[PDB]
Amino acid sequence: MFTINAEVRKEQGKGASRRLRAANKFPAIIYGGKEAPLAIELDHDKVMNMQAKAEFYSEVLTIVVDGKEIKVKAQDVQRHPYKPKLQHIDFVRA
Amino acid sequence: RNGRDSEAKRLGVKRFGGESVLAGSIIVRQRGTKFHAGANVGCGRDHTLFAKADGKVKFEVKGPKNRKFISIEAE
Amino acid sequence: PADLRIDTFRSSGAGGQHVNTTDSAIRITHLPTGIVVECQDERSQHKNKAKALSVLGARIHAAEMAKRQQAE
Amino acid sequence: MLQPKRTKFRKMHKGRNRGLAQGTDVSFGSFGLKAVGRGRLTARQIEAARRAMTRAVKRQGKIWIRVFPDKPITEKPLAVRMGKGKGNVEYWVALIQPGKVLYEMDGVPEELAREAFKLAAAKLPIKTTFVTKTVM
RNA sequence: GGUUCUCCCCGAAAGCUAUUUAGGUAGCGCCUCGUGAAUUCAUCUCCGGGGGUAGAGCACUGUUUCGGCAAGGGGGUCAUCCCGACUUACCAACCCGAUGCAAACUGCGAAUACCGGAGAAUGUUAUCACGGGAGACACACGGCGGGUGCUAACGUCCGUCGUGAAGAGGGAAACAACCCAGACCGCCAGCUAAGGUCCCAAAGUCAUGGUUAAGUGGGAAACGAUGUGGGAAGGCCCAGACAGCCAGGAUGUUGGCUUAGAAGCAGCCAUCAUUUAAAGAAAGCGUAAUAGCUCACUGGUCGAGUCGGCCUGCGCGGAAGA
RNA sequence: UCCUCCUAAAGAGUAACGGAGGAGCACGAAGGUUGGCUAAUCCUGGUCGGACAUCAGGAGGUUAGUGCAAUGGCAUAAGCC
RNA sequence: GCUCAACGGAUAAAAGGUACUCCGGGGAUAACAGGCUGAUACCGCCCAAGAGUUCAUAUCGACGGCGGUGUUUGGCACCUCGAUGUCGGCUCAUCACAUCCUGGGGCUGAAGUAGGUCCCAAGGGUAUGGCUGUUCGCCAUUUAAAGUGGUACGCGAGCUG
RNA sequence: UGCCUGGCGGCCGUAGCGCGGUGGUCCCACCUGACCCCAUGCCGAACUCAGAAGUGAAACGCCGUAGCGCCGAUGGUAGUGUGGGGUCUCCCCAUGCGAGAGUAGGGAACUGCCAGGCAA
Repeated sequence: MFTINAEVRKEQGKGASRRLRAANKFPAIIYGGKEAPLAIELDHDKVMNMQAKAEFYSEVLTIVVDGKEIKVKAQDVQRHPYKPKLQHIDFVRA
Repeated sequence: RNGRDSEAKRLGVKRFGGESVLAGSIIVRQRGTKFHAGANVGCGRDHTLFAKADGKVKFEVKGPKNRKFISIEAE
Repeated sequence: PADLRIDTFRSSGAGGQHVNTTDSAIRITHLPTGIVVECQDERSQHKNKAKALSVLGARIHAAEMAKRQQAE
Repeated sequence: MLQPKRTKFRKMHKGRNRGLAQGTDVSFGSFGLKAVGRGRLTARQIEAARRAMTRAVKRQGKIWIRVFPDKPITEKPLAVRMGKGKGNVEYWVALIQPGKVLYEMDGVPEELAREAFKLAAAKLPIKTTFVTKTVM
């Protein structure tokens, strides 16, 4: 049931990124070493209400971008300092 | 009790990269030896790297221990 | 310092305009014992309060020792 | 009172307090108190806070104090004119940037630990909160 | 202290250095006038450069928390000659793994600033040198970086810029120093900046969707709460919940305090076992203690949404002067 | 008065009765040159010898040394003979 | 040949008192008073170990925290040095409310009387003496109570000294 | 030219340590001898000379191994120039510049000029 619907980021940069986080959309990345690194924007609430389970940091996740059923694993995640929110997740493409 | 201090003695670089200097112009008033003499420059007693000839000043980072050299590209 | 009735007033003595309008004299009254210590030496109240606490120290400490000494 | 034994220099500059924190994740126990606000924990405040947590659990648990003062804050003596040199060292403080984990325990039930930090939090100046161990 | 007629042009500084010097004066920076000179000089784009600050980090200088390993140190059991026999509810360096902190720490390192070179546009040579004439060397506040001070002061001391000084005009009721903006003169003409458009007072009782009940807006915090709106998620749930209303809520067990005592009840232990639609050897009151009365939990009943957290907009109390 | 660091905002400069330390000399070799060489601190073994002389080996890597304070520098040694 | 170290060195050569004072100047620079601030002072508030036989919150409240007032001592020198006369008493006042009495309520470790504490309340009232220059305070004796403060720590073109 | 070896460099940890294996006809190292040219603050250990019967252990060079060191994106975050705003002891917005640390991963070098050996 770990299917995340997300899109492709078109505007990168600190300005662009912070503007997104203030609209319940946080940026994430996908790198696996055998493809081009893909800049992905996910929905905040769904992922926040998903990471609470242990299965999120170990299992093979299925991020859906443009129809593609890519199988990734969550490697690193940068949390917000004090507010219980997220800022960036490092999805290692496995 | 404190308040004693010495009048600063104007250290640092005097002619930066790309400068065209004449023979004898002081390039760096180095206290230690942070910059080592490369080509066409001499190291004075105050470790003052001065232009032994004239031309164009060019910095380098060669040497087996990564130490900055100051050599002059002859015109 | 929770039962120490501390008062302050215009110090009585020589000086000038300063001494007429300066609460530079302190009195420490200790409620459990009922001992009084007046002091007006320095200009600053705090320098004066320093001497005040010092003398009151001696007082209660020494009286309690004398009490035990006499009782023994 | 958690004072640095044998410091390098007696007195040091005031200095500003900006940016965010570093010790963000619960890294020793299972429950931690992270400070949200910004400010400065004086030495005796930590000691006071430590006693509060200890009696909350009565005996058990392992309390880890994450922060340590190390910065001397001086004070000028009462009724003294400006200048004349810097004041004497009085009490030690710890700059707490927003998002810094202060204390963290382990070996107690979650609910009982929730009781523990509220006693401590009242005895600290800056606004705090409660955070659990992140799997990461 | 005072220094008397008019217009036109340009226009400072309150800084450094030294001074029996600190309210004075001299040199230089800044001002003016004159002469003479090079795309000299300024902005931007590109290129060549060095830096070690903000940040970050802990190999170093120091500092610090916990865990593992662990010489030596402490109390003891002994040959109370020892050699070094045996333990230990202990402390603990060097090491190894993990987390922090620094103006006088740096294996890293920006943005700007600064120096040079090249190339366009623009600027009544704005630059430099020489000579005539000065004034000034008490600065003030605001923004940003800082020492000091209590991260107090319309405080003080520097750096950098802005305005005031030496600048009126409009706004912030009034208000040098804040915002907007540089008055050559006249005009009963027009468009705008800041800030405003119910009325004093010029201009929308304008249009659209929401929020607040307190005159908030129109002074302030820790902390407190079924104030109220929005969002996401979770628990239980017409195999009938939540709240009321009917019963039980006990048996071994005054369970072993130090058998005088805390009988589910102070500093005492452990969290037993039956009956089951159900009941904790427990949440309070009361007794030396009991007695006594409740709640958890559990059945019938009426019968539908209810409960507690989390993210946040706007409020309320916390709030007492002459 | 003079010197070093910091405050000092990464060129230079920059104040306070701001935070920390020094100097008013030394040397005929401690200068010049040529040639040569290398530390500290621990461990193991070893006569008196011991935590701590000298000897041999090892780990170590400039934590040393620099006539004197601090910073920068130094094995091409500026350190040692 | 110079600790000419007050180190750009006035002389080769020099210490103090002035309340007997005098002159030129300064609010550039102090003391009284005002302003900014609130370290200190005073008052309120949060948490709760614990005391209170039992019981944290009748009443107190450790280790700690956040505030309010501008009454104390101070900080800073912004106004005045071609003058702003200051202590205390006397006389006369006036306001604020953190209330001393009187009035109305809560709780109580409130039987009753008499009290502890908190809330609302500023209409009125709120001593006489001995001592000291006294403010303050102690003491005597009252009273329903002998309030705490602002007002140039009210008030000298009204007084006293 | 191909493979080894020696010298002198460029560049300077992706080029350095550790573990295991391997090379002697040449080359190199250890070695044999030492009265004399020389040398030991004692000693042919080191330096130097006259040689080379022996060995490839050590040393050196090469090959493999990633266990350390090192290198290192993309994205995000810290900071910040300039212009605005606020609950303005601090942060946010527009906009340009944009790290450190960490993650994927890279990686046990490359190469120049001469002189010999051995083949081609």
